[PDB]
Amino acid sequence: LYFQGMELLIRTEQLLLQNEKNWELYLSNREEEKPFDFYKDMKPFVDEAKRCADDFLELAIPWVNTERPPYLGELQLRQACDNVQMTAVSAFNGRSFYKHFLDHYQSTKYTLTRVRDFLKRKEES
Repeated sequence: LYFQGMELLIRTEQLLLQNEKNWELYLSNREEEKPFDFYKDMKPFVDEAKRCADDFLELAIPWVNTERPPYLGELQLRQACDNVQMTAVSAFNGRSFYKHFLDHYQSTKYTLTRVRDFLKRKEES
């Protein structure tokens, strides 16, 4: 369970980082829209985001249903992951609606930071 929890923490950090990448790409395009190629630019970016989300869920779902961390369940985690995929696609369009993007970015950040912080506490105890 030590290794399971450590691996989950690492995958949580990786997914948080992806979420940040989405937001920074979006903001950059919002400042100055860059052209992109579906195969050279978008697909690889979206694929890496999907890898991050799937890797996280592989461990996070069994964890959430066995450890029953406070105020957190499966749907919340799946939605946090859905957001990362949506924002990865929308990030290539700087005209994506700002509040919707922000709300998706922040929701994921909130949920995953809660997971990270919980696991770091469990680690350091």
